[PDB]
Formats: sequence, C-alpha cells, structure tokens
Amino acid sequence: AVQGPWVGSSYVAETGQNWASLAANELRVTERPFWISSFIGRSKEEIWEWTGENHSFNKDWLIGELRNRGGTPVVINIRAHQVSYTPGAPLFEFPGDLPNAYITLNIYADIYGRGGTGGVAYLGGNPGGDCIHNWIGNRLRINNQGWICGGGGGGGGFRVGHTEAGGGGGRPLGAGGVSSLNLNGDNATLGAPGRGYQLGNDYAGNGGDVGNPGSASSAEMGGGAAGRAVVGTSPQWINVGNIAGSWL
Amino acid sequence: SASIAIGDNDTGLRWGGDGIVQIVANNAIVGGWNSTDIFTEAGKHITSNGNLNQWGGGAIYCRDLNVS
Amino acid sequence: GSASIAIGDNDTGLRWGGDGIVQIVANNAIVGGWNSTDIFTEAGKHITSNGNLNQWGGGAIYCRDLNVS
Amino acid sequence: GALGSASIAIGDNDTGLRWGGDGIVQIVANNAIVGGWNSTDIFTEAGKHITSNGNLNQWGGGAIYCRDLNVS
Ligand SMILES: [Mg+2]
Ligand SMILES: [Mg+2]
Ligand SMILES: [Mg+2]
Ligand SMILES: [Mg+2]
Ligand SMILES: [Mg+2]
Ligand SMILES: [Mg+2]
Repeated sequence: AVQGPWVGSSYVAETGQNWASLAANELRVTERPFWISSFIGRSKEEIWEWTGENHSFNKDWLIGELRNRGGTPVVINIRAHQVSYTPGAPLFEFPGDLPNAYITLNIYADIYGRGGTGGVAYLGGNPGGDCIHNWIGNRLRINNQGWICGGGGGGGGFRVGHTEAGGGGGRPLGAGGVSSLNLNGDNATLGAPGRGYQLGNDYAGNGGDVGNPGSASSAEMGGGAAGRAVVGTSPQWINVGNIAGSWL
Repeated sequence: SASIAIGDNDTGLRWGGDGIVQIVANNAIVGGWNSTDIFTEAGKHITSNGNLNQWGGGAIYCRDLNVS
Repeated sequence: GSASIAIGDNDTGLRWGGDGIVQIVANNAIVGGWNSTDIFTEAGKHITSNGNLNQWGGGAIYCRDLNVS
Repeated sequence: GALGSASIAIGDNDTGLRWGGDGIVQIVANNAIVGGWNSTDIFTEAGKHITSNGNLNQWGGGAIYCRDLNVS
C-alpha cells in the first residue's frame, strides 16, 4: 500500500507510475482534482500466479489469504488444474463479508468440485461437489479460458438380500463406495468417473461425469445429484467459456 | 524608482504596476511579486536545488506531479 | 548597504530584515524574503510557478498535502 | 566589497543582489549565494531551499517535478 510520509516514492513503488495522475488510476482513485493524501493506505490490484496442480484444494485457505489483503482487489491467474479436497465443500467460496474490493479469476486450466462418493447397499450415491460458491455478486469476476466443472455424483449402491456392493465415485477423484463385503466401487480419476462394482446383470451405479448425476444401480438405488459449477449469486462474466454443471 | 538595473541594463527589477515588481533578465520578464504572491510568468520555471517546502496549513496545488 | 531599495515607490521593494536577511515587500505587505540558506514567503503568502515547479537533486518536496487537478 | 560594483547591497555589504554575467542575477546573503534568476528560471543553488509559508502552486500546462515527496 502507499504509506506516508514519503508518499512520492511510495506511490512510485506501489503503482509503477511516476505521474501522480496515472498513479491515481492504478490506485483506482477517480476524484479529479484529488488530494495526494488520499493515496495513503491504497494498493494497486494484486495478481496471484497459481501453477501448482492441486487436487486437495481447501476453500478456507483461499478465504484466509484474501482476508489478509484487506480491501485490496485480487486477480488470480489459475494455470494448473484445481480440485476441491472434499465434495462437501466447494473448491472456491467467496463469503459476503470478504473485504476485497473485487476478485477476478482468470482461469487457464480445469477447476472442479470433487466427485461424489459412491453409495453402498440400499443407499443412493452422494452428490457431486460444487466448484464455486459466490456470495459477493458482481464483485467476483470470472474470465474462464479453461473449464469450470461441478463434480459428478456417486453411483447408487447395490443390495439384494445379503449381497451389498458399492457405486463408483463421481469425476473427478470421487471415492468408490466401500461395502461391508469389500465389493467396492472404483475411485474416479481426474479425467473419468469410477466404475461401480459389477456382476453380470447385477451392478452398483457408475460415478457421473462432471456436471452430471451418478448412475442408478441395477437395484434402483439412485445416483448422487450433479455438482454445480457456480452457486449462490451471479458474478460478472468476463468470459463464460466451457462449463459443466449449472451456473448463474 | 522605476527601474533597478543589476549589471547589464536589460536585467534587474522594475515597476510593474501599483505594489507590483517585475523580475527581468535580458529583457525577458521571468516573474515578479505583489502583496500576496511571488510568481513566475507563463512558461518560466521555479527550481529548488535543495528542498522545496510548503509549511503550515496551506498546500501544494498543481496540474500534475512527476516523482522520479 | 541600503536599509531599503524602493521599486516604484517607497512601499514596495527590498528591505533589510536583520543580519544577512532581506525582506521582499509590496505596498508594505511583507511577502517573503531570503537569508543565507532559504528563499521563503511569509505566512499565507504564496509561491506560484506559471511554468514548471522543480525540486532538482538529492533533496525533496515537503508539504502538508498536495492537490492534483 | 564582496558584492562588487555590479551589485545592490541590502542591509550590509555582503547581502543583496549581485550580477552573475549577462542576464543573470545572484541572490546573496552574508556572502552565501542562495539562488538567482536568469531569462528562463528562478532558482536556488545546490542545498539551498525554497519555502512557502502559504501555498505552493504550479498553474498551467507545466508540472511539478521532484525526486521524492514528503506529506505530513
Ligand atoms: Mg467462448
Ligand atoms: Mg536594452
Ligand atoms: Mg503582465
Ligand atoms: Mg541584453
Ligand atoms: Mg501605494
Ligand atoms: Mg553581513
């Protein structure tokens, strides 16, 4: 941020501009004329570079780091694939009380809610996870040059009589259902859902592809519901791009 | 008196109106002062080769500012 | 030297302001002056460039606040 | 004296205004050269300061140029 009393070199360092009028624009100061004291405490938007592929992404880590920047707006350039660590929590969540003036996602990779876990025995599959929960409306802006995907639902479980088997995990990386008999569904991969346990005409459901529900079992246990791409309030769409699952 | 030459007779200080002095160098009117202001004329510069200070409750006013 | 250099009439010009000190005066308003280290104006009296206003070299501009139009 | 023949002594003999050469004036106090002017500029010498106790203004299509800016 710009700090006094050496406001001049401080704004040059913060903004990259020597001319005050152009430094003002970098600090989003729109008043004209302006008092240079109004620079103090303001920051140029921050730009984050993520090139670490992360299949265990925790939305609370991101919330903490955004809050650490206070009112400063944050641009995130996502250049490696990202998957939530669990289908019970979205990959990214933007709570209504975030302080940042705005957040921009520049998506250059595939980002995903986690696939849902396959069901076991008479239980349906579990729902796919959501990708983005947005509670700051148009203060979130999305430039999707990659994929935004809700996770696939898990397959429905299988049971007839005493035989119990598990459904496949939803894409990506959803867990296969683990039955009491170790008649288990397959875990999904990043790129494809997991197969349910199968025996001839008998089977537990397969996991769903991104943005889709899990398959029903041969015993009619239903698949988990599809995960959703963007949930909650509408962001500003710089580019909608490729989306699997519902959005707004 | 109306005109104070300082060395050459195109250079020095002269009457510029009531309570007004002009600062002159080789016939160029570089600036002047009156009861409220010391000033340069248009396109004539003020340069401190030390510090340049504004003290008290006033302020600096400009069109734009370049900090190197 | 002189106690006073009248420019125009006796109320406007330059005056002795103390040891090594000169007062700059106009209709007996004391507008500013100088000494061995500083050229300055008095309280509420202004310095205005109608060209560029420069601080050149290793020093700095010091102010209370600065307004950019 | 120290201001010489092309000078205006004010107060004492080493304070006042001194010719600097054609079209140049020196502003002098106790034999120190505080600043001066020429046909294009009013200025101080190195390490010598300009101070307003009112406002300090730049009007028109020029600008203020500095090395750094301190705001209290
Ligand atoms: Mg497109
Ligand atoms: Mg002549
Ligand atoms: Mg005029
Ligand atoms: Mg001449
Ligand atoms: Mg009068
Ligand atoms: Mg003396």
